[PDB]
Amino acid sequence: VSLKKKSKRRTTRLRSRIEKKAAESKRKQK
Amino acid sequence: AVFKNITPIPDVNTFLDVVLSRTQRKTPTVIRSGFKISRIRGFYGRKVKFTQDTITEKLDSILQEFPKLNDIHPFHADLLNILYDRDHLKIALSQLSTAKHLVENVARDYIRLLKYGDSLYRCKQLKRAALGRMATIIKRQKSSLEFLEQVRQHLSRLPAIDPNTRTLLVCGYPNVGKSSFMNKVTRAQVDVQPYAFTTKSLFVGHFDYKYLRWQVIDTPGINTIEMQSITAMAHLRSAVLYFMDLSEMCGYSVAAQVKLYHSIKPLFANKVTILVLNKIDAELLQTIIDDGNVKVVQTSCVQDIGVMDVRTTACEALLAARARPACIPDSVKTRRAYDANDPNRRILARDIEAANGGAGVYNVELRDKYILQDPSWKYDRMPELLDGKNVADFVDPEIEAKLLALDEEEERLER
Amino acid sequence: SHCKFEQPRHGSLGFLPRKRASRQRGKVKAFPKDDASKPVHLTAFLGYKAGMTHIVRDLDRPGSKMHKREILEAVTVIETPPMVVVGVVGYVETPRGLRSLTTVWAEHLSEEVKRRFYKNWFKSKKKAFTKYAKKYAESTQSINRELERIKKYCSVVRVLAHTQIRKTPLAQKKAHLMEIQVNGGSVADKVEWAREHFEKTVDIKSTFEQNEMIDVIGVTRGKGNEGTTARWGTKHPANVQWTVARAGNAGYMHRTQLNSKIYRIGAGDDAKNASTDFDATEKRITPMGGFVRYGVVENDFVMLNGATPGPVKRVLTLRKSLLTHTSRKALEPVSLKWIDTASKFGHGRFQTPAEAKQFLGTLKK
Amino acid sequence: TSGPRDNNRNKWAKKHLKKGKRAKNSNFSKFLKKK
Amino acid sequence: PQNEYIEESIRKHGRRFDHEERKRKKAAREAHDASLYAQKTRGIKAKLYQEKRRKEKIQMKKTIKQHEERNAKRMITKATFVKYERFIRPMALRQKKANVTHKELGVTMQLPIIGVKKNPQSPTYTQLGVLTKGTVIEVNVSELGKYAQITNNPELDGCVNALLLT
Amino acid sequence: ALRAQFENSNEIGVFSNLTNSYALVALGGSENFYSVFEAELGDVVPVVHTTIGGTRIIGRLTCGNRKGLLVPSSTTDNELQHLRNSLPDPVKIQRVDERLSALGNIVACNDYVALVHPDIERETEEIIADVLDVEVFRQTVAGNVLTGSYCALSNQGALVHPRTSIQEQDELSSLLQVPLVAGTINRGSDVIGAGLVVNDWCAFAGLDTTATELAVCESIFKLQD
Amino acid sequence: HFPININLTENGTVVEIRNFLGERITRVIKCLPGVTVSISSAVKDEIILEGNSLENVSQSAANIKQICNVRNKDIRKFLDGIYVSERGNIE
Amino acid sequence: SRGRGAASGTKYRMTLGLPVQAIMNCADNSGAKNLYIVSVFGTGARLNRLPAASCGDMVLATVKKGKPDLRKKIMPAIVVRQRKAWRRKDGVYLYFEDNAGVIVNPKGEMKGSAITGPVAKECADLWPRIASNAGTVV
RNA sequence: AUCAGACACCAGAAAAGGUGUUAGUUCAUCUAGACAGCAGGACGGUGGCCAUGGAAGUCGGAAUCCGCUAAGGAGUGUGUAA
RNA sequence: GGAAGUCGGCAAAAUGGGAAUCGAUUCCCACUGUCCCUAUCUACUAUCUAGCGAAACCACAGCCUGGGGAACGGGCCAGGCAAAAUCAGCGGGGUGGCUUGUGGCAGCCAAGCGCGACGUUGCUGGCUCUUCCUAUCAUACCGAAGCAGAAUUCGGUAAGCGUUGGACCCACUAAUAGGGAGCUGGGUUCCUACUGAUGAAG
RNA sequence: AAUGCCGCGGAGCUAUCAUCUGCCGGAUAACGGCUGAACGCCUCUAAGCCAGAAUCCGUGCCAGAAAGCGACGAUU
RNA sequence: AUGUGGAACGGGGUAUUGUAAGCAGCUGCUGAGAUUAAGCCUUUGUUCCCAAGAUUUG
Repeated sequence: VSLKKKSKRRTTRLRSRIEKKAAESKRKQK
Repeated sequence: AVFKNITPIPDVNTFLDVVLSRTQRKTPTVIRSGFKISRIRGFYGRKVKFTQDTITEKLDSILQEFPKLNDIHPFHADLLNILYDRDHLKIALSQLSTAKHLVENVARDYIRLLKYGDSLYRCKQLKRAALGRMATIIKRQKSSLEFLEQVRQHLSRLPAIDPNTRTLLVCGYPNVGKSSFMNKVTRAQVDVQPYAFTTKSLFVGHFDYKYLRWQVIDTPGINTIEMQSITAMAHLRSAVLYFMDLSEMCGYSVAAQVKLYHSIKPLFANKVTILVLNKIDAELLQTIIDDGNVKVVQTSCVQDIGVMDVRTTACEALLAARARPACIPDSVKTRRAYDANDPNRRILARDIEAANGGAGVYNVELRDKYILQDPSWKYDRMPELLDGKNVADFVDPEIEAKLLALDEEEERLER
Repeated sequence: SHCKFEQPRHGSLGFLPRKRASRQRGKVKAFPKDDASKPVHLTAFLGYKAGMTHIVRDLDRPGSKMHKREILEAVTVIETPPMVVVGVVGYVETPRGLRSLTTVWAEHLSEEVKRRFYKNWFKSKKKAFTKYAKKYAESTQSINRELERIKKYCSVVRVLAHTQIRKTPLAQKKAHLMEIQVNGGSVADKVEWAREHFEKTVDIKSTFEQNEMIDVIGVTRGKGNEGTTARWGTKHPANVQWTVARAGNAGYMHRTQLNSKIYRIGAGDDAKNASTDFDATEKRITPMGGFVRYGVVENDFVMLNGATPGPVKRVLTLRKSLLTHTSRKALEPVSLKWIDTASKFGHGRFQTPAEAKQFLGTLKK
Repeated sequence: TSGPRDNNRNKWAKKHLKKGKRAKNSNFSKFLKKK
Repeated sequence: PQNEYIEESIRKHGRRFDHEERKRKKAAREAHDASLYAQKTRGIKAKLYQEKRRKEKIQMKKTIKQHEERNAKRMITKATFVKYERFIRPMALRQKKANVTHKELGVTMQLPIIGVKKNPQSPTYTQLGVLTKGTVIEVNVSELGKYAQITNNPELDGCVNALLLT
Repeated sequence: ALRAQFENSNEIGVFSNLTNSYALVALGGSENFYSVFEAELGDVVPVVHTTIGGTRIIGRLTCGNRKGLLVPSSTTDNELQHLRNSLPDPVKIQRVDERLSALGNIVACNDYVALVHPDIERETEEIIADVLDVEVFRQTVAGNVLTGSYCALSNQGALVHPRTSIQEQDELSSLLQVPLVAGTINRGSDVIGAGLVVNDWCAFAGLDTTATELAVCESIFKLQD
Repeated sequence: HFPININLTENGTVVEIRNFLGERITRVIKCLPGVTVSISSAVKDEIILEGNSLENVSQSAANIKQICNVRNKDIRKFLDGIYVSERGNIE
Repeated sequence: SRGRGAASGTKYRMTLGLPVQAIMNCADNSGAKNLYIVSVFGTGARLNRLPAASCGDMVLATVKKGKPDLRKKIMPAIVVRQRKAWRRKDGVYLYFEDNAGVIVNPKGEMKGSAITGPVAKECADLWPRIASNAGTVV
């Protein structure tokens, strides 16, 4: 059983949005 | 003036934490950017308003619970003067009220700007700008809140005085037997110690005599304690109970006590003082005796002799200044009063009860005490109805005779 | 969005489904816990709701607002003729539950209990239990073997008893047969008690004793299909859930009234059963003109407080309370003062015709 | 006020069952049991 | 009860029998209690606990440091200051006093805004008197007329905090 | 003069009635009230744990003296039989068919003279004189009709309202042939009868009665000896 | 003010306690195995729990102290209770 | 504390026949004539249920017609008579022919001195002061 | 891990907290006896001076010196009206 | 009991009426199932039966949870599940892992890497409805506080159970806590679900 | 006489407009402790243990798998 | 499916209403008359009817 309050599995928009904005973070720190 | 009913004042940090925690817990928490701008504005407006309401609610509670020094009996007002510096207390209370108005002004200002919030963020910071200003306002009265809490704690300790009632103020030299007289007269447990000025503050104790209750107020011996003692007798319809050490066993000279009493006579005027000769068992006094109002009653403090007589004399002085043959049964003339400890005392139904299960379980037998030719039938059931008639309508001690008379009559009719 | 004005739920979720009971006879879904410290005793009885009346009793309730006053209470009268024990069932405890290992029947079975096995007694050739009677007469050693099996392996002993419905003034001829668990004693003791009680009648005088607290269980009156108004007390896109009140069956559900007090266990052969120490006035529990829609009570009867589920002439099961509960209401004695037996078929005004005749004039008839 | 699920209420209810308040039920059962 | 009645009770009857040993045990196990609190609690209470433990930790590090060396609708959406007025400037968003902080003096004075010269974001807002970030506003300096630049955003912060041009 | 509370109520006259030959206490509450009465009158007069019409206001429902007792119409037969069995033979009991059921409120009666509600029925007055064997007089107390509730009677003393005038004080004393004092009971409550029950040799008042009031009742009732 | 009443049954394996701050209740404990409770006459109102298992004796002590607990009263003034005074061995 | 204030005994459940907005007769000699019911003490949280009172219940009352100084106080009132029939616990059904009540303080002693008309014994038992100052108790 | 992890630059919360564990880096004393533990000493000028009802190191204002040493701080806290 | 209902005497009963202000409004009296609070009675329909006998609509159909980048859907993914044939009801179904409790300017430090953290100092919409969440108003149990007692404040576990009646106001109440997922007023000029009822069958 | 109008009106239905009924076993959370290390002291915790909330799980109560089952009776 | 069998009426009890028509002389017959199970109780009362037709079942 999950035994959690928040699901450990992520949606495809959410997982795609990390690589969208993680790269921009490296752009900003550059 | 029971000053115990004042709610306890939190320090500035707990006050802010309680207010902010209440705002978080009692108001809605979740909002999304996609919501209508009216709902966003209303959302943050509620938090600012709710936080304003919690702060004033607490601050008003302080401002109302504290006693208004001007509206109270000048005995207590001057007592609060010597202890708390009315000006400092008044400044502290005014600072909170000025804070309260400031908390209201900031909230009204930020609610007004929130009506024009265009994005979820610009409302978010007005709320953050709001609550921070509300908090920074409160943080500035750290001294005032701390001061009021200390005042609160000592206020709850003060005795509940009532100058309206009959009183008898007891003042004199420190540890000069006044504490012993107060302890012997009133039920108050006044501590007696070799240390001088053991009674730091006043001690009020009630005493019942002459079908009335008198509130004897013992004052500090004679500083702040001396000032409080003076103000205690300053405004009080009572009589002085000065106790002078006759044998000087209290450590104070008799002449010094007489001189102090003469100096304090200006405030002790319009009262019937007492020239108590304390420590009797253990010249200058002529001038004091020349006043006449002082009652020269010997007080054998070591032997505890004369305390009751002195108290009775003081109470009397204060009061002055302010055919049907009842056939009682013979058993009544020799009835032993029901006192529990004695063995000869009979039992009561209360004791039968605690033995037989106590309140709610014991069934009292109502029938158990019937005057009756037998104790056995004492639980019988008397027939009430029979064949449409009550048995009661027919209960007659000679009813057998009416039945026999009748027999003869029916025997006549059949014949 | 939240509900603005809230109220408690209009129904009870613990009593649904509101479907018709699959039985007419009250089922015992729980028998009182057994104990070997106490030897044998029964735990249930089967009666018929004749009718209900009201009584006056002196209330000896310590601490009450009406301590030692005369109180009026409604009472239900259930006729309880003695029931004949005709069988014993052994139950073995298994990791899957209580399982009926075997059953032993008495040799002579009355037509009362034989009618239970048929939907039409007249067309049948009455062949039931005939070969069982033959083998009982031939060899009793076989029957001794099943009883040995019951007392050796089984952990719960129950007796099959049927009510003598013939004695009651009921138009039904089938007897109601049920199992009463023999609580108390060892399994051998229960088996013996069943053996010496075969074919003999056990009466309510031996089951209950006029003061204890019992659970009365039965099927309620049928009100037919009803809308949400009287079935349930009713004043986002989704699908309708089970919690939403709906229209359907109202009535004829299996119910259990707890904590019923017997005010009196009267004997049918006695003619003083409706008379008390404060009343005299020889009378019977049957009201003047007979019970409405039931008849005349001529056998042993039980008078319970309050009301019991189901209409008149329906079968009720009376079981001993599962759990001891020593509320002083459950522990106090009862001393009846007066019982009402006026005509319930209308506004009755007289208790018995005898005492009505003195008040009324000489009727021409 | 505490409900019936209260562990305290269960405890002194058990205390009542532990004493003579249930002994009136034992001899009550024994009477019919013997007769 | 009069004045310090509880220590009169303490003096006359003593304190509770187990108080000293119970408080010793509680103080001893407080070390484990703090760590248990830090590892169990979640949410705001954890977060305030985290921030207050950081504050106290930095504080105790500083005093042990101090111990050391001593031993050694056409409407305007921005706040404005007071045909051509085609848009609506709410009197609510309008402001009249600003907190101008002197650079050299380092003193913040709340003074009225005499006027606004130009808004760097939009010169059109200068006519309407809209105060934005970096806007130039002139205020009276008699109590200290001088110009200043807005150091914050009046729309968001609400209070017009500006830095004097001196 | 003693202080007692029925349950936690200051009105003991309502829940009890006391005479010179018997005592009546309410039933079904706490017998601590019965316990207190027995502690002072158990060895002198019988104490009856009685109710009147299934009710506990027996003090204000029944009026009596050392000779006889009266009960209202609402008195049940069982309770009347209970009272007769409890009380001794030389005491007589009477039902009253009075419209004014509150006998304890309409009749204030001592062993020799009784003063009654002005609008009492003639038949009630005649049977009162027959049973109580006292002279009956129709008059109001301080302009107030409830004589039994607003006035307490004993053989040697009595109390009335503090609202009565001095001339009313003198007239009432002259018509009663007993010393009478204007006073109050239970700390300012002008229901003297409801707050006080007195026989010829002892007095009971509520626990909230002041010390001054107790001294007044003791002074008028001469109970120090 | 209220003396505490102590009763010992089944040679000290069950302790009944009465009148703790004027209680009408009967607080009953059953001692853990290996523990016997006695009342010593050397000092008044002295309870002694003797046994072999330290855990059983000391857990019995904790049970007594916690069951005789003051509720809703100010403990800075209300000092009534039962407390462990000395811990040691029989010899 | 007003709710069961100085009751000196519990009341049995009685049929409610005087809800709020009721207009009902004053029974004391204090001078008031008519009373208007504003609220009843001891009513919980029942949705849409109109607050109601029975004999011996204490209500909030306004003197519609009466002496002016008797007015301008929402004064506690004790309902002493009720027209709706109710079951006395002994079994008999009772109903007085008019709805009557008395003006009383929150503590439980009225401003009046004598009650005109019959008094329910339930009222007289929860309120010993009314019983003390009642003329006929039925 | 009494709401573990399988996540995917662990990038939003993110700054950090933990008497949880395993590894390291830099400084410390240690058979001239290490840390801890129990036994004891922890002083005398001196109750240093203003400050006070009462303050003796410990309500409170600058230090805070000395005879002895192996060490006893005008004193780390509790506590005492003192 | 007598408009307490509703935005409101809509509709009935009093037979509709008495006085005021500008037909309308208000007031007092009067009446009444609008309401507390629904219950009962009658006729018709609905139900079944004999006869007759349509139409709209129709890719195919028919359970829910999480995901399927979106539009989440019924078809796809992973699960819960899943047993013929039916009857009568009622109508449900035709866009940040956001966000929350702590404001803006300047200076002083300074763990450390010109910044520099915490600190520190300077100033001005309402009527009824099923369920869920806890972020708890009350009830249960605890800790702390000048908490003597009573009453009370704050905080913890806790959503089991309650959280009203009237025109922000005034009462009751232990309390009148906050939110998520059939209807009307003033304001701008088939099938499936749910609920009951049968029902072939080892 | 389309229930002409009125009074009473059994039976049935019904009314917090009437009456009755609504119960006990474990496991825990906050929290209070026992023994006891880690760390030669200490420690409610690490291994274990005790007490402990209207909480959770059962008992009780309702339904009875129409594809879960047992015993008994007869068997053309 | 021949039985303490059932049904239709009848009597009695119990209830509802209120004292009938008629005979008469408001009064008496006359607390009478009418109704009473259609979801009231009872029946040595009379009469009547049933030991039958079909269907499915190893």
